[PDB]
Amino acid sequence: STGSATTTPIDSLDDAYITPVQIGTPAQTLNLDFDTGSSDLWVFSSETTASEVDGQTIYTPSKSTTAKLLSGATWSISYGDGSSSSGDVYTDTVSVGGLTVTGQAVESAKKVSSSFTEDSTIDGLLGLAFSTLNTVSPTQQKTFFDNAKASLDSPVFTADLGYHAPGTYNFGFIDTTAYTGSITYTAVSTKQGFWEWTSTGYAVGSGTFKSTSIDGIADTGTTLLYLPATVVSAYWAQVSGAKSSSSVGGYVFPCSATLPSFTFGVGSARIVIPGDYIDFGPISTGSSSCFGGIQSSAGIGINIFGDVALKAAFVVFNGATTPTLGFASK
Repeated sequence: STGSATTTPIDSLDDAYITPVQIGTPAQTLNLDFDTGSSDLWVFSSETTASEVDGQTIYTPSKSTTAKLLSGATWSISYGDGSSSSGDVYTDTVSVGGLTVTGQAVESAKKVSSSFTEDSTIDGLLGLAFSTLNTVSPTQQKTFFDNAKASLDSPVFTADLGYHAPGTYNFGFIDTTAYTGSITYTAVSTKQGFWEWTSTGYAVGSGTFKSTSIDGIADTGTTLLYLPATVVSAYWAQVSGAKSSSSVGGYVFPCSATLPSFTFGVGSARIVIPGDYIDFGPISTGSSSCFGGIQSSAGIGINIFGDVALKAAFVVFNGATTPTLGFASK
């Protein structure tokens, strides 16, 4: 089997991407944030505290003939941005792009933090990291990908995120029309439950490539590119008037600037992030200070190749017995 679904930016900055997902029978379509940095499939639901719902589409298990309570199971998750959610668990039929899993754990939110409530466009998350991070207790549950894997034509999914445009998530096949050149594969460590890999270095603009190992995760659920402070300082030093602002919470730059590109290494291959991908626009409406898309990871504990980096590539998440990541230009 295969699946193919279009993923759409939630706003003009590409802050996140939503993908329609069918849950239950008859189908209830919710728009979920596919997150390669977490492992829970959770939704706004008929159980979510009413004051915490503001425009999201909800899953109502009582209207699904295939829903079953997963008795006794609860979940609770906290993300890197400080957001959180928790609840109980149903199993139900879930389809993405024509690929169906029966018996998928659908984590029904009873509580969500303010950042979720305030984002009316995101109806929940679909985690695609390794199932070792799934938070369901007392019986940990599998991701949609892990449940689909054995049925897929190839045990892979691909992320092809757009810059200010829709893109695609494919399951079970690699669309050889979707990228240019060849795919460079690199090793993955699953020790922390993430798609963790080591970049071979970086360049700023037309500068020389610096060979240096940068361990980090491929995380579709993170907007920006978070890298070591040395690398980030080297990038923003090439932008007149850029500075790190403790008041704003990262590097800002004059909105009048033209940003240089950023290149990262994948083995001997190179992915180039155009400068415009690094512009996240005014820090507040009408400001002439703009927020940078490359930020320090110093306060995180891990480097994160988020959407700024991933949308410059066609990315293969190879879930074979020995997982690997692949990157191609596009």
